[PDB]
Amino acid sequence: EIVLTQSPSTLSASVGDRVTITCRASQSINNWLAWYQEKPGKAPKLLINKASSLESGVPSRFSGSGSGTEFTLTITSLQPDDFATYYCQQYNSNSWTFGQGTKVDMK
Amino acid sequence: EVQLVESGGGLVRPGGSLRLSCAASGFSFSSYSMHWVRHVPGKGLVWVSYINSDGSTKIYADSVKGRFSISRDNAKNKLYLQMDSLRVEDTAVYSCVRLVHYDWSPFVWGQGTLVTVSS
Amino acid sequence: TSLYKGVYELQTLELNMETLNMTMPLSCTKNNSHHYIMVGNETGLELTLTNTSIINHKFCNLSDAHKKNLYDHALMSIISTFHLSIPNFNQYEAMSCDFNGGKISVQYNLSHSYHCGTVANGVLQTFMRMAWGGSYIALDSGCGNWDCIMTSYQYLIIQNTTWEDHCQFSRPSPIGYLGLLSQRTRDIYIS
Amino acid sequence: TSLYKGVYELQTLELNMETLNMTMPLSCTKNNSHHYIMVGNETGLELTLTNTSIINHKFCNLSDAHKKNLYDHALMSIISTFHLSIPNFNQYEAMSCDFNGGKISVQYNLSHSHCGTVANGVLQTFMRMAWGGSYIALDSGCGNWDCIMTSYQYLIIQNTTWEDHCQFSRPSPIGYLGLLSQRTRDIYIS
Amino acid sequence: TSLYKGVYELQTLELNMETLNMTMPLSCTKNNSHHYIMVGNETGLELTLTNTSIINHKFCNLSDAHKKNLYDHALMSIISTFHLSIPNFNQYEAMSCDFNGGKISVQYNLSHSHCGTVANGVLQTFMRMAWGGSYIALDSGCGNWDCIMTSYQYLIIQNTTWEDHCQFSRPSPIGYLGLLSQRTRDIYIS
Amino acid sequence: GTFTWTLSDGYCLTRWMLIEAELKCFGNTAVAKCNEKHDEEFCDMLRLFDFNKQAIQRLKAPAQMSIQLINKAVNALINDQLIMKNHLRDIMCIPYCNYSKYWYLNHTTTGRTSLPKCWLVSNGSYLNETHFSDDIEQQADNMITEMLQK
Amino acid sequence: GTFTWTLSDGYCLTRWMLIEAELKCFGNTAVAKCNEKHDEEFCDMLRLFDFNKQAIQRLKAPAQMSIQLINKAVNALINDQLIMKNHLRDIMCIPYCNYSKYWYLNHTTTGRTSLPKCWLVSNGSYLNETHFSDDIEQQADNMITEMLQKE
Amino acid sequence: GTFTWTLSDSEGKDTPGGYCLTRWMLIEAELKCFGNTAVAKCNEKHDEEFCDMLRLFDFNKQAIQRLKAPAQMSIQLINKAVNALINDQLIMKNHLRDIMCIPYCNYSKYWYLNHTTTGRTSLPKCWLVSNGSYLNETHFSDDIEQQADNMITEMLQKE
Ligand SMILES: *[C@@H]1O[C@H](CO)[C@@H](O[C@@H]2O[C@H](CO)[C@@H](O[C@@H]3O[C@H](CO[C@H]4O[C@H](CO)[C@@H](O)[C@H](O)[C@@H]4O)[C@@H](O)[C@H](O[C@H]4O[C@H](CO)[C@@H](O)[C@H](O)[C@@H]4O[C@H]4O[C@H](CO)[C@@H](O)[C@H](O)[C@@H]4O)[C@@H]3O)[C@H](O)[C@H]2NC(C)=O)[C@H](O)[C@H]1NC(C)=O
Ligand SMILES: *[C@@H]1O[C@H](CO)[C@@H](O[C@@H]2O[C@H](CO)[C@@H](O[C@@H]3O[C@H](CO[C@H]4O[C@H](CO)[C@@H](O)[C@H](O)[C@@H]4O)[C@@H](O)[C@H](O[C@H]4O[C@H](CO)[C@@H](O)[C@H](O)[C@@H]4O[C@H]4O[C@H](CO)[C@@H](O)[C@H](O)[C@@H]4O)[C@@H]3O)[C@H](O)[C@H]2NC(C)=O)[C@H](O)[C@H]1NC(C)=O
Ligand SMILES: *[C@@H]1O[C@H](CO)[C@@H](O[C@@H]2O[C@H](CO)[C@@H](O[C@@H]3O[C@H](CO)[C@@H](O)[C@H](O[C@H]4O[C@H](CO)[C@@H](O)[C@H](O[C@H]5O[C@H](CO)[C@@H](O)[C@H](O)[C@@H]5O)[C@@H]4O)[C@@H]3O)[C@H](O)[C@H]2NC(C)=O)[C@H](O)[C@H]1NC(C)=O
Ligand SMILES: *[C@@H]1O[C@H](CO)[C@@H](O[C@@H]2O[C@H](CO)[C@@H](O[C@@H]3O[C@H](CO)[C@@H](O)[C@H](O[C@H]4O[C@H](CO[C@H]5O[C@H](CO)[C@@H](O)[C@H](O)[C@@H]5O)[C@@H](O)[C@H](O)[C@@H]4O)[C@@H]3O)[C@H](O)[C@H]2NC(C)=O)[C@H](O)[C@H]1NC(C)=O
Ligand SMILES: *[C@@H]1O[C@H](CO)[C@@H](O[C@@H]2O[C@H](CO)[C@@H](O[C@@H]3O[C@H](CO[C@H]4O[C@H](CO)[C@@H](O)[C@H](O)[C@@H]4O)[C@@H](O)[C@H](O[C@H]4O[C@H](CO)[C@@H](O)[C@H](O)[C@@H]4O)[C@@H]3O)[C@H](O)[C@H]2NC(C)=O)[C@H](O)[C@H]1NC(C)=O
Ligand SMILES: *[C@@H]1O[C@H](CO)[C@@H](O[C@@H]2O[C@H](CO)[C@@H](O[C@@H]3O[C@H](CO)[C@@H](O)[C@H](O)[C@@H]3O)[C@H](O)[C@H]2NC(C)=O)[C@H](O)[C@H]1NC(C)=O
Ligand SMILES: *[C@@H]1O[C@H](CO)[C@@H](O[C@@H]2O[C@H](CO)[C@@H](O[C@@H]3O[C@H](CO)[C@@H](O)[C@H](O)[C@@H]3O)[C@H](O)[C@H]2NC(C)=O)[C@H](O)[C@H]1NC(C)=O
Ligand SMILES: *[C@@H]1O[C@H](CO)[C@@H](O[C@@H]2O[C@H](CO)[C@@H](O)[C@H](O)[C@H]2NC(C)=O)[C@H](O)[C@H]1NC(C)=O
Ligand SMILES: *[C@@H]1O[C@H](CO)[C@@H](O[C@@H]2O[C@H](CO)[C@@H](O)[C@H](O)[C@H]2NC(C)=O)[C@H](O)[C@H]1NC(C)=O
Ligand SMILES: *[C@@H]1O[C@H](CO)[C@@H](O[C@@H]2O[C@H](CO)[C@@H](O)[C@H](O)[C@H]2NC(C)=O)[C@H](O)[C@H]1NC(C)=O
Ligand SMILES: *[C@@H]1O[C@H](CO)[C@@H](O[C@@H]2O[C@H](CO)[C@@H](O)[C@H](O)[C@H]2NC(C)=O)[C@H](O)[C@H]1NC(C)=O
Ligand SMILES: *[C@@H]1O[C@H](CO)[C@@H](O[C@@H]2O[C@H](CO)[C@@H](O)[C@H](O)[C@H]2NC(C)=O)[C@H](O)[C@H]1NC(C)=O
Ligand SMILES: *[C@@H]1O[C@H](CO)[C@@H](O[C@@H]2O[C@H](CO)[C@@H](O)[C@H](O)[C@H]2NC(C)=O)[C@H](O)[C@H]1NC(C)=O
Ligand SMILES: *[C@@H]1O[C@H](CO)[C@@H](O)[C@H](O)[C@H]1NC(C)=O
Ligand SMILES: *[C@@H]1O[C@H](CO)[C@@H](O)[C@H](O)[C@H]1NC(C)=O
Ligand SMILES: *[C@@H]1O[C@H](CO)[C@@H](O)[C@H](O)[C@H]1NC(C)=O
Ligand SMILES: *[C@@H]1O[C@H](CO)[C@@H](O)[C@H](O)[C@H]1NC(C)=O
Repeated sequence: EIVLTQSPSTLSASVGDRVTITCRASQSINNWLAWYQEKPGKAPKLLINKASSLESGVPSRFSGSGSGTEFTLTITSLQPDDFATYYCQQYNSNSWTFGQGTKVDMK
Repeated sequence: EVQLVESGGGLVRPGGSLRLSCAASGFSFSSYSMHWVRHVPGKGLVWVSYINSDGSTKIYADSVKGRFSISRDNAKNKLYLQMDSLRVEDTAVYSCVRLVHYDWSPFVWGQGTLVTVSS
Repeated sequence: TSLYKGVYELQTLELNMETLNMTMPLSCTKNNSHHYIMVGNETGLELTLTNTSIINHKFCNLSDAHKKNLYDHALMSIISTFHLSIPNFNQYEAMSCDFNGGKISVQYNLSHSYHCGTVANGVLQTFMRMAWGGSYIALDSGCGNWDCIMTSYQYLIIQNTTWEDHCQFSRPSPIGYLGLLSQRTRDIYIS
Repeated sequence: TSLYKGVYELQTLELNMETLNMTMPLSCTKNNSHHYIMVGNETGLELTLTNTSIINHKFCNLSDAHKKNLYDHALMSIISTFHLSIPNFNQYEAMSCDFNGGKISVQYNLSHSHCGTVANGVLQTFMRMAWGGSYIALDSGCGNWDCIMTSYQYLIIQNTTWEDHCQFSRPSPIGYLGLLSQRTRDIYIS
Repeated sequence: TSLYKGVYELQTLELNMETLNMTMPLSCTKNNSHHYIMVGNETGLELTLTNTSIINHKFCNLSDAHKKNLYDHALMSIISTFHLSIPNFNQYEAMSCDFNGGKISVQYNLSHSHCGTVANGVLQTFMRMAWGGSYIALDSGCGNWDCIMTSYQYLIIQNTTWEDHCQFSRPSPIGYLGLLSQRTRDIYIS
Repeated sequence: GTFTWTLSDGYCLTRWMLIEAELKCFGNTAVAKCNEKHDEEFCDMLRLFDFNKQAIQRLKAPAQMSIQLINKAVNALINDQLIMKNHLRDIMCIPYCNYSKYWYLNHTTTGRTSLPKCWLVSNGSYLNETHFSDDIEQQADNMITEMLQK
Repeated sequence: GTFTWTLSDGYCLTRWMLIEAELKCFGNTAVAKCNEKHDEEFCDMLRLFDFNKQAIQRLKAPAQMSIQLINKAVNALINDQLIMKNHLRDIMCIPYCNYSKYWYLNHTTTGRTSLPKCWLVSNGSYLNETHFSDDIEQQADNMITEMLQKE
Repeated sequence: GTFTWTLSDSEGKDTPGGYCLTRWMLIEAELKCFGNTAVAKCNEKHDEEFCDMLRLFDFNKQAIQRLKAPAQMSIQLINKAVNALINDQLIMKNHLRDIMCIPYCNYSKYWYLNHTTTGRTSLPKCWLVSNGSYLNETHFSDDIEQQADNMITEMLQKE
């Protein structure tokens, strides 16, 4: 019954640029938000969990925040390898909800 | 090491059925709850179903009701998902996820397997 | 070369302690987390420092396992030695196991209390001795801190494995296991 | 006798360890199936390897024995050492006891169980406590360990007197004293 | 002073073991009925031989003490050694404890019981832990063992400070360290 | 724990502790060796004998004969590992010390003996001198050497 | 266990560890004896002192002052059986080592001492030299002998 | 807590006291032999790590050759031998030195000093380690030199 909204749906960026995306929850999900990086042809990779805990094997340039309903994922300096669709997931229900995703394009 | 391995994928004709199974290994599986998640490559990742470690709770995504039956064999450490009346929109790669809250590495993912529904 | 007093050479030897496997357990380190206790030339225990749980049961029915007697005795003896040697252990809720199936699986929760009085410190100190010979890289603590050691892992997991040449960082050595034999009853609290 | 280097004569000493009966128990061997532990010149314990049972109930009610405190501690202590020193003891169903009015009587059912079992562990403690006789009593006098068993079904230890004198070998404190060093080794967590 | 062989002079050393307060507890004697164990320069335990009771209930609720974990382990450890080292302890009814808010307080009722009893065993552990003072505190300074008793009814060990200074004899780590060697000997099976 | 008991006041074995009716005496050399060596079964037994003698003379006991005292004293008095060594040798088919019998190598003209070494046993009986002749000859040389160094 | 700790770097007792004013030093002989003898109470205490010194300099402690470390270190540092021996002698009415006081037999012209032996006590007080005169005389001969063998 | 195994029984036959290390005992050389003085020192002295290892190896050899192989190589036998075979406090000593970040023996590499025209090496001493690696001769020099003088002294005493 928790619906997540991500925004902006699309954003473009330069390589090495700083970008942020958001995720907005309806009910509270505490800090149980996860983020995924989806590349064409691949299963999504988990990047972040517990709102801001960086997952193993994920570059330090990735970060994030939020502990209520307002959340974010950030990249300090975007790499050519980070142009991906990013998704937020809440897991405070045992019925997981994923947002619609946001896409980072190169400009 | 903690691991989840799916099997049983393949091609199903619309309206048909397929039984997935997932082997758990290296942990005390019968004590943990489990989730099924499916991936559609042109869409985001979506949730399918959840089962309690003792089987007392079984829930499903609103987009999939009456078609799926989730169960667990604690003696053999196998998670099952029986799907019937399969629709074209159910084509996806299905995989096992072991989510444990308060675990420092909360999501154990399997590899998954492809279930295709087509003519 | 290294000719002392003009008449003696300094020469070395290294002992191939693996040949002692037939009579005594040998410890060895892989990566900076996995540690193995090798038994004979067939089996042993794998000691893993991890961020993943294996048991969310929170029970450890040693007496059920004993009544059934389906477990390997050499391996249970090693588990007992490890456990009993944990100093100042009284946080029983921090330990769980799954001694069913004739197998061994033991979990110690290092985050149960997270200062120096924590069971986590006691568990890590035994770990340091049981896997002495690479346990220091896995601990990832500076030296001179044994009295108060904490690590980056949530659990110490011990599970039965099979024989393999499970060595990268250190060489098999009986010393850890043997050293613990004198510490079995030390640092025990009243009931 | 024999002079080494044509100078040094061998002569022998044989020690009388009976003079050590006070301050330490002595382990005595009589006739293969029977061994004794004597304390001073008043009491002792008979250790018998048999195919017969004396008690059968599986209730080693130690708590009552302690509360009643009707048992001579000298022998309770020896029994404690014998039992605790049994390695890898994980079968409580393997033994029965009787502490009724003191009169301590302990029976181990070696027929509970083939290497490494409790029954073999029971014989190993026996082997040491009765070191002067166990060479014969247990058949496999040397060349074996772990995979040790005898013809008997039970090891029975009972309250007796001190007047039952040795026959096979002289009494010696060594068995008991040796078992005092390691009384907590090879114990399971339980 | 005195020259041995007209050459070698005796002179003496006396060691200041107070410098050992960190890394090891020191056992202190004050005035026959009172002995102390000090840890570093922060805490300690008072050991008193008395005819008065402080607690009376017989529920040494250690399980709660462990779960609560509100007690400084340095002293919980010392108390455990004291208790576990008491030989032949078979009377749990002989002692009461108080762990409410930590504040450890342990009372042994030597008036539970005449040789070889628990009360005597309690005094023997005391004798060693308080070795520097026990010579006087227990009356039977030497020439006796097992058949030892004092005028006091209780041995009470309580949580205190480190500022209570010795008077009878200098503090020394030897009592405590000596009791670390044998902590599991003379233990009944139970 | 090492041996820490030092033999009391030149040392004799009372005739009452010997299977042989006549008691025997040893010189200073034997006594000194028991305070330096950590692995001699003979010296190990002597410490038990002195303990017994002192406990009997100085303490009284309430019927139990102070088993609780030996349970503590035993680590200062004996080398438990000599016991374990002889035990391991007995598990294996290896001759070992049975504590009851000793070599007592003597000297015909000086009246001086070696520290007696333990007579080994195997297969339910005592060994013949032939089987440990090498050690007897070594001990005779050891006594010769000590006199030469003196 | 036997003593296994080896005394650290000719060895001196800091003035801070001595009741008597003025620290004192020992030569190589005393140090060497503590690594060979297994039964000397003086050497036994020195090992505790080195341990204490090293633990203080190298390790920090969370108020408890590492009691858990000594509980392990104690077997490498001391001979517990010296303690049991002195205890047994105390049970019996036999003079025994009280650890706190030592003979320190000195040498007027060479500036060299014996390994100090423990001063025995009995009956609540320290023994008079008369009662252990035999041991003092033996120790003086032992020092003479060692010098003669050196020569 | 002294050791008692004393290198077992009649292993010092042939070259007297010539206890040797075989190719399966050594990492590289197929054979290294030490003289009777190495064994005499091992049997009498109570603080050398190399010596404790000889006892563990010697035990292993005897148990394997003389006893019926126990099912599953049960640990029970070694648990009754360890106190007779090794100084448990050498392990504790090296452990404490590791704790205190002091160079210590981890029982791997050993060094011995070997005369170039004769033989009769020193008993091997443990090569110490610190901070994840082996120490240099730079830090061992004082002991290597002392061992060299000890060996010279012994030759002179023999004379
Ligand atoms: C390891 O160390 C032990 C010591 O701890 C060493 O001692 C052995 O002790 C046993 C028991 O004392 C000895 O066995 C005795 O052997 C003698 C001689 O045996 C001959 O004569 C008998 C007669 O039937 C024959 O059967 C035998 O084959 C020989 O020919 C016996 O005389 C002993 O019996 C007497 O003493 C027993 C114990 O008191 C009595 O039960 C028995 O009735 C006899 O007693 C007579 O004298 C008593 C004196 O007090 C008196 O009270 C009685 O009323 C009666 O008149 C006994 O069977 C064995 O010989 C000792 N050692 C040796 C070989 O000398 C172990 O031998 C040693 N083991 C090893 C090798 O590892
Ligand atoms: C076994 O080993 C121990 C050492 O471990 C050995 O040492 C004995 O230690 C005790 C305790 O230190 C000594 O007892 C002291 O004796 C001195 C001298 O006593 C004379 O003066 C008093 C004055 O009333 C008389 O009663 C007595 O009969 C003598 O004539 C006393 O001066 C000591 O008291 C002082 O120190 C105490 C401890 O700090 C204080 O409680 C007391 O108030 C005194 O303190 C003064 O100085 C302090 C310095 O820091 C200061 O802080 C205080 O404020 C104050 O100004 C104490 O009673 C005993 O004498 C030592 N040994 C001997 C015999 O000399 C044991 O003796 C030894 N046992 C055996 C069996 O030999
Ligand atoms: C290893 O050691 C660590 C030490 O930290 C342990 O971590 C601790 O685990 C406990 C147990 O899980 C945590 O307790 C929680 O505390 C929060 C505080 O708000 C509380 O909300 C939570 O409630 C949970 O259990 C309830 C039991 O009935 C459930 O009812 C409740 O469900 C409701 O709420 C959720 C979301 O909040 C909804 O999704 C549900 O639908 C329902 O509405 C919920 O499940 C617990 O009481 C403790 O916080 C945690 N410690 C830390 C620091 O985080 C590990 O568990 C331990 N692991 C092992 C294997 O031993
Ligand atoms: C100590 O040493 C031991 C070995 O001595 C190390 O343990 C080994 O770890 C290996 C993996 O690193 C593992 O191999 C696996 O074998 C199975 C066989 O089926 C493969 O399936 C494995 O994974 C493959 O596929 C994954 C895909 O995962 C990614 O994508 C999914 C998409 O959903 C994400 O959810 C996921 O998070 C990832 O992003 C690839 O990632 C893998 O690279 C691989 O292609 C592995 O091949 C060994 O079995 C294992 N052996 C043992 C005994 O442990 C151990 O890790 C090391 N410890 C340390 C601290 O370094
Ligand atoms: C006491 O303390 C010392 C110091 O820390 C320890 O010494 C280390 O011991 C280990 C084990 O013997 C040594 O590790 C070995 O190194 C060999 C060479 O490594 C180089 O080449 C490889 C090639 O792939 C590189 O990856 C590596 O970075 C180096 O450049 C390896 O060949 C050895 O591996 C062999 O066995 C494994 C088994 O699985 C096989 O997979 C391999 O292919 C190969 O056959 C091994 O990794 C280490 O170098 C030593 N350190 C030092 C400083 O010398 C003692 O072990 C320790 N002892 C005790 C008892 O605690
Ligand atoms: C576990 O330990 C055992 C015992 O040390 C190891 O086995 C031993 O391996 C050596 C070779 O390294 C064998 O040597 C051979 O002996 C025969 C004798 O006839 C000879 O002909 C050969 O040329 C060779 O020298 C030794 O016999 C063998 N011993 C046993 C009991 O098998 C074993 O390899 C170790 N295993 C592991 C996995 O570490
Ligand atoms: C950890 O220990 C367990 C318990 O011993 C190991 O699992 C066990 O492995 C044996 C084979 O080695 C299995 O027995 C065999 O089963 C097959 C049928 O599947 C049968 O045909 C054979 O004759 C034999 O009986 C046993 O069932 C199995 N038990 C369990 C609980 O899994 C496990 O493999 C060990 N860990 C590792 C990493 O090896
Ligand atoms: C330890 O034993 C207990 C029982 O003694 C096991 O838990 C029981 O599980 C049954 C399942 O039907 C319940 O009805 C009982 O009420 C449970 N008992 C308790 C005390 O909770 C437990 O799973 C066992 N644990 C292990 C590691 O084997
Ligand atoms: C040791 O065992 C013997 C039996 O062989 C016990 O003998 C009698 O036990 C009853 C028990 O109610 C007493 O009333 C009798 O007085 C005992 N007989 C004699 C002659 O004393 C003996 O009591 C047992 N000893 C102990 C301490 O329990
Ligand atoms: C110490 O122990 C004695 C003996 O058990 C206790 O005193 C007994 O109290 C009961 C109370 O009903 C009386 O009937 C007994 O007659 C008393 N016996 C004696 C010998 O006095 C005493 O109260 C205990 N004290 C504490 C603090 O536990
Ligand atoms: C040691 O005992 C003393 C009593 O002599 C305790 O003193 C107080 O205990 C209460 C318990 O609720 C605390 O709230 C107070 O803060 C303590 N007072 C002081 C000055 O600290 C002391 O807490 C006990 N120590 C421990 C570790 O339990
Ligand atoms: C072996 O040692 C004994 C030890 O005393 C010597 O026996 C003594 O012999 C003298 C006369 O030579 C007697 O006066 C003593 O009574 C004997 N002592 C005993 C045993 O009571 C014996 O002579 C020595 N033998 C050799 C070869 O020198
Ligand atoms: C006993 O040993 C001490 C050990 O130092 C000697 O005391 C030193 O005396 C010298 C001058 O002779 C002083 O320079 C030192 O300061 C003293 N050391 C101390 C104790 O601080 C003492 O002379 C020796 N006595 C005899 C008889 O030789
Ligand atoms: C038996 O014990 C009593 C105890 O008083 C003693 O007097 C008697 O001499 C002893 N008799 C023996 C061993 O024959
Ligand atoms: C042991 O005690 C139980 C009650 O706790 C009783 O039913 C049983 O009969 C007793 N057994 C014996 C042998 O006395
Ligand atoms: C008491 O302990 C504190 C701990 O920080 C220390 O700083 C202080 O110097 C000590 N004072 C003493 C022993 O007088
Ligand atoms: C000990 O716990 C029991 C319940 O298990 C309780 O009834 C009793 O009052 C407690 N005693 C004390 C001294 O707290």
